[PDB]
Amino acid sequence: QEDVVVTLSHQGYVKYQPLSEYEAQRRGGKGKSAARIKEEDFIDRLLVA
DNA sequence: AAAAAAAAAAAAAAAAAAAAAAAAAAAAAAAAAAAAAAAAAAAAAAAAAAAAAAAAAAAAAAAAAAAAAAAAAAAAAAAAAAAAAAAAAAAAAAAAAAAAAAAAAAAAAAAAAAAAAA
Repeated sequence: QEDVVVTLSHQGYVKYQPLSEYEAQRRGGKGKSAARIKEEDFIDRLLVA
């Protein structure tokens, strides 16, 4: 269907795409949700919603 | 001269393949539109350049949203067990150039035969 989905591409080999509803609201001041996106000595570049 | 293996007799067991004819689909190989890409012309918006200017960082200082401290409480993520996906390492292989052995054409010359001359 059309459902809001996240996508991100990193340096090297990443085109991972999780669903948007897994992450919940937070108050600005805490952050650090620690998403689970394994990366071996590369750098993230892009996120899209 | 001893050993061993093929082949053939006849009732039994058990298999395999080539084509025709029409109509539909599925691979697989081509011309041919159609658009990127590239070479070589003229052409034209941007940087340069200069003078002239006035809009936002400094500075004084209050005060009001703040980030550390304290506390309680919820429970995301990390590391350890197992269980699947997916890719290099190494080894193997079927056609394929190289070599060697047998079939068909070749004439030189003669044995045997057929035929005829005087």
